[PDB]
Amino acid sequence: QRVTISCSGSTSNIGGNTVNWFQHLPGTAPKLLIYSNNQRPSGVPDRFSASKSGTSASLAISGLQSEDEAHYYCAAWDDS
Amino acid sequence: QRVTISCSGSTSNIGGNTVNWFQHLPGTAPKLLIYSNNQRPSGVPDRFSASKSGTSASLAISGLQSEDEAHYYCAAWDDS
Amino acid sequence: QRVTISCSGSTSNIGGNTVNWFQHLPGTAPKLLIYSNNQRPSGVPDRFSASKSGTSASLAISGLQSEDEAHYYCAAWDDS
Amino acid sequence: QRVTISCSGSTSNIGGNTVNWFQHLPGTAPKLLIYSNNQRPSGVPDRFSASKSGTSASLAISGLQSEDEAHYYCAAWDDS
Amino acid sequence: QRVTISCSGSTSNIGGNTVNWFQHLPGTAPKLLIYSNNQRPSGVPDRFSASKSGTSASLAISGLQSEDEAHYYCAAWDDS
Amino acid sequence: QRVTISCSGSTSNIGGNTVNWFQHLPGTAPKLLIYSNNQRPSGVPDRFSASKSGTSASLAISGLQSEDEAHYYCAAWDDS
Repeated sequence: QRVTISCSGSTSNIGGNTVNWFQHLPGTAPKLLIYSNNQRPSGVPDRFSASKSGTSASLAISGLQSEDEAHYYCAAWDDS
Repeated sequence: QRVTISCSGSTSNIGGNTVNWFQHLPGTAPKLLIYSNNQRPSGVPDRFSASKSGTSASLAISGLQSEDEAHYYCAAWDDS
Repeated sequence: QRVTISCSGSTSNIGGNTVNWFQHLPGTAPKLLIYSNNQRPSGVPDRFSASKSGTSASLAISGLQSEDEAHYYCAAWDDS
Repeated sequence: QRVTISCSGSTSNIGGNTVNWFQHLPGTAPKLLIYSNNQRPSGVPDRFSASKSGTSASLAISGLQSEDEAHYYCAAWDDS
Repeated sequence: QRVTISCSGSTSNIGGNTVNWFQHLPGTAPKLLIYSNNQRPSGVPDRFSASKSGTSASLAISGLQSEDEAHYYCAAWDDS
Repeated sequence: QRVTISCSGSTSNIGGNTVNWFQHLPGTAPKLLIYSNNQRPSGVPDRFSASKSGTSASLAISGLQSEDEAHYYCAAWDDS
């Protein structure tokens, strides 16, 4: 036999960039405030898996590739 | 036989960059404040796995590739 | 037989850089404050694994490749 | 006799000034280039004169009184 | 006799000024280029004169009194 | 007789000044270049004179009184 199995992954290519951010900002006054008292997630897989709990109270400004990846690739189970 | 198995991974290439960040900012006054009292995640896989708990109370500014990767690739189980 | 198994990994290439950060900032006044009292994650894999608990109360500014990688590649189990 | 001859000249008075030039210029990138291979003037006066040859390949920004004066005042010739 | 001859000249008075030039210019990118290969003037006066050859390949921005004056005043010739 | 001859000259008065030039310039990159291979002027007065040859390949920024004066005042010739 000639069984062929080929999974894949997270191949990335950005290129160029020069994002320069935020420049030339005369006088501002950022006075943010964050205060949380909840958001308790959970997850209870039994047979299969790759649950992904996630909590945040951030400001969430993303420039390039701010992912929170979590991979689980090409699993198997026979129990012969 | 000629069985061929080929998984993949996290191949990355950025290129160029020169992100320069944030420049030329006349007088500002950042006075942020963070105070949390919760967000307790969990996860209970039994047979399979690669759960990924994650908690944050940050400000979350990302310039390039701020990932939080977690990989689990090409698992197997026979129990012969 | 000619069985061929080829996993992959985290191949990275940035290139160029010259990120210059944040320059030419006239008088500011950063007065941030962080105070947490919770966020206790957990994880209980039994058969498979590579759970990844993670907690943070940071400010989370990323310039280039601020990942928190955790790999588990090409596992096997026969129990013959 | 009461012959009266009165020539004049280049009397100048500017006053005040405070020209301040060019200020508050965030990041620029001047990349000028000058390359000349000609412009050969000439002049051949015989009896009278005060020819004025002039050549330039400059950028020619003038703030106040950027003249290139050349005077020849109250000439005479009798050959008695 | 009471012969009276009175020539004149280049009397100038500017006053006030405060020209301030060009200010508050966020990021630009001047990339000018000059390249000449000709413009050869000439002039051949014989009896009278005050020819004025002039060549330029500049940018020619003038703020105040960017003249290129050349004077020849009250000439005479008798050949008695 | 009461012959009266009165020439003039280059009387100048600026006053005040405080030109301040060019200030508060965040990061620039001047990369000018000058390269000339010509502009040979000339002048051949015979009887009268005060020719004024002039050559330049400069950038020619003038703040106040950048003249290139050349005077020849109240000449005479009798040959009695």
